[PDB]
Amino acid sequence: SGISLDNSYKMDYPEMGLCIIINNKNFHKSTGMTSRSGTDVDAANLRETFRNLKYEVRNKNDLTREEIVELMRDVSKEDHSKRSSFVCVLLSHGEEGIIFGTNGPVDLKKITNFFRGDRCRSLTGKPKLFIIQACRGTELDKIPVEADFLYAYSTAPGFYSWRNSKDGSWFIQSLCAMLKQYADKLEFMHILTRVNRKVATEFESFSFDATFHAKKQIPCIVSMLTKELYFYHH
Amino acid sequence: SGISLDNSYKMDYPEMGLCIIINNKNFHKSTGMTSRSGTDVDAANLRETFRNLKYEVRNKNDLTREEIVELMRDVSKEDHSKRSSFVCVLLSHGEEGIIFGTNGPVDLKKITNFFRGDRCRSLTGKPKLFIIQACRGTELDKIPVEADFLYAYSTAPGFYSWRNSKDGSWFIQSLCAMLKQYADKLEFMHILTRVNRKVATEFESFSFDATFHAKKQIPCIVSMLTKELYFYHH
Amino acid sequence: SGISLDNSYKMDYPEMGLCIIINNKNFHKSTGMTSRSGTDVDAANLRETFRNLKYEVRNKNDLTREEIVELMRDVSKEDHSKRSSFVCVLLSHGEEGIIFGTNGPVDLKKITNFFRGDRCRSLTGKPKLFIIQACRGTELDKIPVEADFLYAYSTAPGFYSWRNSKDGSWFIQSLCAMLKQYADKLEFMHILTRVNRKVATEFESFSFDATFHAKKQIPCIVSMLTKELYFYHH
Amino acid sequence: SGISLDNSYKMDYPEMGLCIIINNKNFHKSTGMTSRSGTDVDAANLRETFRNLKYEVRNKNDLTREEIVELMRDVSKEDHSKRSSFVCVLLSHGEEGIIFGTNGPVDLKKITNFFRGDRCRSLTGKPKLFIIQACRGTELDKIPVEADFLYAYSTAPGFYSWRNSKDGSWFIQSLCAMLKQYADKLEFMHILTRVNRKVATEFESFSFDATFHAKKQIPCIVSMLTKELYFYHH
Amino acid sequence: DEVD
Amino acid sequence: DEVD
Amino acid sequence: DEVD
Amino acid sequence: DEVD
Repeated sequence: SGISLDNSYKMDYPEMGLCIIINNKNFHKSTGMTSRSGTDVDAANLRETFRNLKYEVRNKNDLTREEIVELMRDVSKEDHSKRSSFVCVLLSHGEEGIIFGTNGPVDLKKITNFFRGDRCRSLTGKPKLFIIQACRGTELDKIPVEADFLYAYSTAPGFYSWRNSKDGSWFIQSLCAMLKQYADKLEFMHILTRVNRKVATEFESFSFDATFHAKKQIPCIVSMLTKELYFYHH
Repeated sequence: SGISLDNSYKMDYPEMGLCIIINNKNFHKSTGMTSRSGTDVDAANLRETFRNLKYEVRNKNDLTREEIVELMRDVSKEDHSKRSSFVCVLLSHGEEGIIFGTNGPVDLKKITNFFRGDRCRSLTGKPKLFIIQACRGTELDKIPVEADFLYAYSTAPGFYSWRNSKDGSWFIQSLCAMLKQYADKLEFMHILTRVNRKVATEFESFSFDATFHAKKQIPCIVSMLTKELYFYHH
Repeated sequence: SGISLDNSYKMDYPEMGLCIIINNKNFHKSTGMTSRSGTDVDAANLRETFRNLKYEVRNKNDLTREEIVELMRDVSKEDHSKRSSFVCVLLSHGEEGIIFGTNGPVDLKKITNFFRGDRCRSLTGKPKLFIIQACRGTELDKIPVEADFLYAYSTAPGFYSWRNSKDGSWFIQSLCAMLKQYADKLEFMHILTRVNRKVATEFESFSFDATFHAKKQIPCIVSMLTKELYFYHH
Repeated sequence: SGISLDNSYKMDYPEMGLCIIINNKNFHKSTGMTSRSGTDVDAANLRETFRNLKYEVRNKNDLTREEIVELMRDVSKEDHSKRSSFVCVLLSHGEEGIIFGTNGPVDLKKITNFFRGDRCRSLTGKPKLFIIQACRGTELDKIPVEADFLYAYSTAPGFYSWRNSKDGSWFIQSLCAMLKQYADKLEFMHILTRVNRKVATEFESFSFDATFHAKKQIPCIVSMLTKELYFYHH
Repeated sequence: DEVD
Repeated sequence: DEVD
Repeated sequence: DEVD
Repeated sequence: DEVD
């Protein structure tokens, strides 16, 4: 054959892969965590968006910390040989490096470690995308086993992340809109960059509380990918 | 005029901007930190690379924690009106969120905060790139004020970063090689993705100590950029 | 005079000192933090307890993060020359190293730094006690400027702290009971040790949620004191 | 019998218990950690001190992170039924919550968890003392499973800890001197309070480097004990 | 608008 | 019983 | 090879 | 004097 380049991930496997959406809206009273109004809008938006990208979407609602770990463990033990990639979307409360189950926190590392290059062989060398809509603090504005991971954080390290009770979270709203408009044209990093601009320029908080009023947000793309990622092929 | 798009940063200002390289090789004996053999190779490699990109390079060697803060403060107080961007390269020992001065640590946030959109107006809306060659742990393998920042980490969160005493650090070697080869062709994120692949596939540690032997590394691109970044223009 | 020993703090100054009680029960809706039912019982219990110890008690309710810092700053700028010690009680939500204002978190270090030996001279060499009823995580079960500080934590590092909506928090209930019974007999560390035993043996959570049910708690005494502390004298 | 009180730990078991001393002086070159000159003085001082307290001392030198965990695991699996308490002394480099093996770090929680009330039944209800001479940062100056633990930290949270190459560490020197002089007279917390005063008043660093010169230190007693602890009995 |  |  |  |  002619000259071959390996600058982009092979996305023409029989299946694009799984898109696991963990939508946590209602939390156990004992946790003292509020209901995440609008997250259902996000979950539905994501389901539709990734459905159009040909991902096998599995929407899960209100999972405990135990259920989250078990689900991720089970998913990581599946045969992903015929799958091009893996996507996991986490919609919940959170802190830096943490995502909340309905009854308590789960270390993000715990979840992501299941898919490490040496722990999930059928996904080795394939893009593993983790999209996280959760706060990361309280501020207001052979190959490496960690390789091939992409973390699309809704907000910068140490900052709160905003969610509108009616329209859904700023990040997810923007992500879905950009994926819908550019998934068949742009490389993923460029799509996430558009998401960054959309969130940073089109949103500002409105609150009766001066402390939380007129605040801005900037998402945070964390890439350990080794190749360009296009959702389309050939 | 015809249809205009604002998908990429305006890089045709009179000057590309400053490229501050903090090269810390020798540390005060009291810190107990080893000399970073090979870092001079990195500093020279970076100076040449960014020189070809038309950046105003300023190489600083062995700066104390006080000198680092003062330098960054002073640089952030300069008039960057005619500059397209800002680049700061940190070569030193480090921990997660920390970079070492010759006599002690400096919070990376401290350094980066000087360039926040509201603290350095002449750089507001312009790309602020921080390239960090330092360990991030001990594991082995209106616009938002935080917007327009790009953190090109040499290694993933919580991991050691590798440096060869003769050839320089794996990350810097790869970064410079990719910038030299693709700065006039590819968007920055795509260049950093090539850097990720180069580091992940072409390097493996060799150590007489089994604990540090045959280890791999994957860099970590952290983007809060709102537009595509091309070093070339028009 | 005869042989003199300096094993215990001089507690016979004209005044025992201030006892600042920050009682945060209701938080701004935007924080998403629950109302701390029962904390008023704690605040009243503490006021009475320290009143009997002859402390100048100042009860503050629902202070924002800004108000907390300002209060502590102002208090630290007072003339404590005629005061034997200083006590600050914090009743609120919290995380490891953090205490919540009604509108957001406050670094505990921020608060305590105001009273450092070099920042509050009228308190240098005198015992500075910080009693903290707040969670420290989500787990379930010349002289040094940092010298002369005592941190009476309600729970161990990384753990939740329990509060009963009717009787008040386990720690404060126990602390007040032990101070009432032993303040005129035992040295402070021994009193706090009794508090540890009382909390560890007399309390167990009852919850309809299995995750938070039948849990235990152990307080955490952190001492940087240089002398024994007796509330009584001569 | 007459009135009985349970305010102090039963220390009249056939054996006082084990005193495990992990003395790490030389570290693997790859770690980049300096040799801890003077630590042998500490190890010998501790061995003698605890020998006089009738503890079964086991001195271990230069243990890797793997060896430390294995040792602690094995020790925690021993039958401590006839032992009154347990003492573990860690002499090494460290960071907040971390102690270094000769080839890498070990989470202190990892080590201490082996002795939790539910994991080491023969030690349940007995005092478990962990004495730690290591830095905790870089600043310069049924019963709960976590119950019955005492952490005698050489320095406050976030601070460096000082060690003299000739006389040994400030903390260990002081601890041994106070144990020798007061172990047959005072309760343990009072002994540690004397240690705090000795370290805080009798030591000051002397360094050719202004950054590390004339610095002070204050140890940090962290108690989760539920009873008073006297090394002597009947 | 609410925070997560 | 509630946590803080 | 050395770590930073 | 040295730090640990």
